[PDB]
Amino acid sequence: QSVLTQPPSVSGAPGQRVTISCTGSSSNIGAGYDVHWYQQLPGTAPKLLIYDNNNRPSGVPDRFSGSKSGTSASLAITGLQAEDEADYYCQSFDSSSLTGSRVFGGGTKLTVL
Amino acid sequence: VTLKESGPVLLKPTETLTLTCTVSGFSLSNVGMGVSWIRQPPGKALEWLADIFSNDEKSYSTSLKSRLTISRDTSKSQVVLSMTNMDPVDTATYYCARLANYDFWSGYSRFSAQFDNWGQGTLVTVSS
Amino acid sequence: LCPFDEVFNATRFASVYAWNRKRISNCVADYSVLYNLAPFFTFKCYGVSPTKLNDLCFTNVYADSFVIRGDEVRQIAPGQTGNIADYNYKLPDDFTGCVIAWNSNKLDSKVSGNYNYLYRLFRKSNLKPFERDISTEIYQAGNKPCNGVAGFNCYFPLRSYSFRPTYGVGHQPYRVVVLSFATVCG
Ligand SMILES: *[C@@H]1O[C@H](CO)[C@@H](O)[C@H](O)[C@H]1NC(C)=O
Repeated sequence: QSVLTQPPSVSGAPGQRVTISCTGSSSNIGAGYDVHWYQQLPGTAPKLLIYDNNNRPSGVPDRFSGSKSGTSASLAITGLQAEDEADYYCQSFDSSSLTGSRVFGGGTKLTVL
Repeated sequence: VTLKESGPVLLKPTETLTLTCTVSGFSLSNVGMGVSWIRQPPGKALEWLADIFSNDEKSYSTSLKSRLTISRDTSKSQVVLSMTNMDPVDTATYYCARLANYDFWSGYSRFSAQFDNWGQGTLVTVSS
Repeated sequence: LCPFDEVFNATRFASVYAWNRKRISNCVADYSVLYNLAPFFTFKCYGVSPTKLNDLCFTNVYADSFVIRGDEVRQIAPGQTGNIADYNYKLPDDFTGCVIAWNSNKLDSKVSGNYNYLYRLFRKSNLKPFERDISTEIYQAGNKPCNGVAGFNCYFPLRSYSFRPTYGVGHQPYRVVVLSFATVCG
């Protein structure tokens, strides 16, 4: 099991908004640490998608957005194209150890109806 | 920036694995970035394993700290991960990623560093 | 050059509620070498870029140093809120300098618990940017008046850190240096 938890799967119709949630413990997200999101298309390595709370790397369309509130973080996708059908992983830094740790989410499979 | 792992290997149970990640496009002596190892079992979630930074500061998974060992060699830009007492469960795809800050123009912070560049991954099989 | 060893390599640091303030002037400072070769845990610049601090010149520079909790380094930044930002060390929302922090568990930690560092737990209102409260006196909770001594709803506003080597990176001490920005040039 993982410290950060995500819904196993989400679904939405093309062109419709979808939101993926990520909640943490008193440490990591609850301790003010930033949350990063990664996209893993089938048969490929994960790709950085949201490098800080509501921050986005170059080459990522503006339809991807994120937010953080308390011990929870969320990823929202405004539209819904065909290519938005990958696994999305929540990530954060967990400080409940001597040298620190970096915790991943459980992975959310997004399907386009 | 390019990170490449060693080729896929097959090991017997209770063997010791050694994986080498060769980096290019950045120097391991750069203070603002480090190199980390992440593994993913087939059809499972990602799992972070180890960590090394510019000043030999090393971090490991809490549950696997006893089995993991990481090291670097700036003379050839290589990072080595060693896992002892491998089980058939530990079969997975092992990724080498760079722990660096995006928006590097704003500086660096080891608390908020992310795996901004990933390797293609290598497949490690543990079976009789 | 410029006395940066007197700031980053000081033998002792002040508590967060009584953070030091060193004025830097009439020196040449090589920020590039400090960023490039000194392995800090954190080096974040908000109004400037660390790689091009040499070409800029400032009338005066302030260096503030203090020791805080491991996960409290998050709120040493513009626009942050929390215990430290509200009651101990507030940073302006238009801050232009850089924030430097590194782990000091090898120095500021004791097996019996190092109580030498205090932080302000209770205050009547949030701090103004770049202001401090050294005077400590009993804080009134609720509505009943206080006689000047701790009691049921009367607390000592200063709470002590208890740094020990086994707390973990979340609670380990972190030494933080904040640089605030034509007598100083690169
Ligand atoms: C502090 O001492 C270290 C000792 O290795 C030295 O490298 C460094 O230049 C000194 N000054 C600063 C500002 O770190």
